[PDB]
Amino acid sequence: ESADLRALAKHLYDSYIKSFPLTKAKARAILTGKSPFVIYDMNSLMMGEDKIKFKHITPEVAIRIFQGCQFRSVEAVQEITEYAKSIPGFVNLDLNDQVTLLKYGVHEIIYTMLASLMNKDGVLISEGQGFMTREFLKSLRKPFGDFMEPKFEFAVKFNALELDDSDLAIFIAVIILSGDRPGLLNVKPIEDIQDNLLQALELQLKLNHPESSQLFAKLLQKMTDLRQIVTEHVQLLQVIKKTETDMSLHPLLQEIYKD
Amino acid sequence: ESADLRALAKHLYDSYIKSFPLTKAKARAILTGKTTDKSPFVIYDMNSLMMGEDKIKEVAIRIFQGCQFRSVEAVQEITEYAKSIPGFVNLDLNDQVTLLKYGVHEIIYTMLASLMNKDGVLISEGQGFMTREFLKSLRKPFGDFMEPKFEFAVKFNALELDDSDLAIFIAVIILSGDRPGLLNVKPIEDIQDNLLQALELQLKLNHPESSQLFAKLLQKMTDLRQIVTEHVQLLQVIKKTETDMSLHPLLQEIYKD
Repeated sequence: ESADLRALAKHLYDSYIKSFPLTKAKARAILTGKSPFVIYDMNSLMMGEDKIKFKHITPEVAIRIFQGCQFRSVEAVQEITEYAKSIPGFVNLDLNDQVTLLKYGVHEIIYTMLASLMNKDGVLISEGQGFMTREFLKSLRKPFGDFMEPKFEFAVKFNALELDDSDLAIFIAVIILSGDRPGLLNVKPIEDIQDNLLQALELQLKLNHPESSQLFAKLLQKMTDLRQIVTEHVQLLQVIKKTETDMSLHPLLQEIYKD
Repeated sequence: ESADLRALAKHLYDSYIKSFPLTKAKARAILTGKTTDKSPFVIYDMNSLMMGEDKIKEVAIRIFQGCQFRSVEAVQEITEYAKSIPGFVNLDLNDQVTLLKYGVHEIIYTMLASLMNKDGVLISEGQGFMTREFLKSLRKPFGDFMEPKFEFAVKFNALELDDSDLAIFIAVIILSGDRPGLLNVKPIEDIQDNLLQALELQLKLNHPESSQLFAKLLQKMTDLRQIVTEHVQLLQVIKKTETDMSLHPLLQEIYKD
């Protein structure tokens, strides 16, 4: 029923508004038209640490930036976890499956929502008070210099689809309820829910983007690009964790950012 | 107009039959035990392999080079099919070559699923059947060659696509505007968008109770890309450790990254 699909869409939208403080609408306002403090080079970074109250700085710069990304990532996990619970049927799932879905889903969602905070020039940080430039991020040591660059490449393509929060809310739900995650015990109710969400996304896009032919298909294809980015991120993150990170980190901190 | 999309589906299915001698329909009739087709000789060990080599036509290398010869033939078929996709031959030639370069492997493993069950794979135009176990037991490098293809095939075959569906899906894959080094993405994307429309409708008409088959089919792209990457990096091993082994020019040129 159309009405029920529209109902699901509104429920998801409202839940997303509650779960995610910095929405695409808000991000887009900051980027185009207070105003963000820009970090373009070394001197601006250090000044940025004075002006902005970073929560991650624990008395090299490349590591400090990376830890900042880790801090935010861990915050995002909790926002996503809360959003998941609002999705009709999620909480009724086997508890191991819930964990499994979030375990493998959060990375894809992080980069989807990061795209909201990005343009081709840089990324909003610290609740949109900051803006770290893309160029500045590129010009870091060989490990960390290629960290965020494939996220920007993804974001530029993704943002060209010009989705809104109401679209993204349904898209994110679809990602979470993916029946193909390893270790799942009961795929039936997972795919039944995703079916329902996919139907709602379809209608949402048709109503919200009537001129954009096969936006649905295009959005589904981007999910493939997300999984590609995530596999590439993870393998890079193994080098980092093993090589340079666990050398400079406190044991407890390693536990928090164990991933 | 959905009538235009049906005509397109008809066109593509027709070109697929003409381009690909061994369809899924034929493959299934062989694998099931249907009387439209005949039974295959089964290779499950060194002995059967050797006996099979008599009837049908280092063991691990000889198998590998046979599979590579078949990949060459597949590339030829896929190239012929691509030319039939409306708009394709009108693209910049460099783009044509780039689309085939990255497209063929995703297609090869897609259509290889048609020849597979959980137990093994048809070979030599359906005359043979090589077991999964046998393939998995080969010398260390060549052992985990085919395993990921089977794992993909098991899940991909769960969709229960027929050839008509595959024809359009294969077309979608070729016309990917996200391939590295494309000169004109917009013309490619416009073709793919019409193909996607045609696929959508095809799956709704042909599989009317299979809910969100369209969305599920597109999600299988992830699995496809993974197979490719594993295969590529497996071939690098063979190049370093087996400097005696030749590689067909067509395949070299595809693998060139």
